[PDB]
Amino acid sequence: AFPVQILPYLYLGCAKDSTNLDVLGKYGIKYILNVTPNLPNAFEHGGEFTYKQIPISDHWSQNLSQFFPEAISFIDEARSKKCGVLVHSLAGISRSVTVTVAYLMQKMNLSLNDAYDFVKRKKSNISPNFNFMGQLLDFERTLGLS
Repeated sequence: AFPVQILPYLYLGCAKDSTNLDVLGKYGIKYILNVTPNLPNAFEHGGEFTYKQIPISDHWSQNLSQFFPEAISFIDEARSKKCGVLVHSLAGISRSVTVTVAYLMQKMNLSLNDAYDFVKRKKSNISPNFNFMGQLLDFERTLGLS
């Protein structure tokens, strides 16, 4: 139905959220972070939207943390001008959740544990793939939060 608001201007969702012009418009979302290699940037052209695509599949072979700096900077670009950004994947449970947790760790200076708890409480169905959680553990070390 509706993407979850994780922080002001920061929304977490699935592919159906990404292709719902009514809901995007309702919540002031004009930035879309498409964390898939294969879903279209549906509304990128000729309109008011700004897209970034992180071409990672929801799969144990994938290195999503290499893209954290690019993803996090794109989210902050939106949020800093009070424009909604939707971080989405196909299901809204793994890739998008991973990027959202990474964002919270860096931007709010949260441990992985505190960031994960925060998101899990707002969206009980989150199911980030085991390799992405391993990569979040590594990213926590690079931030100096462990």
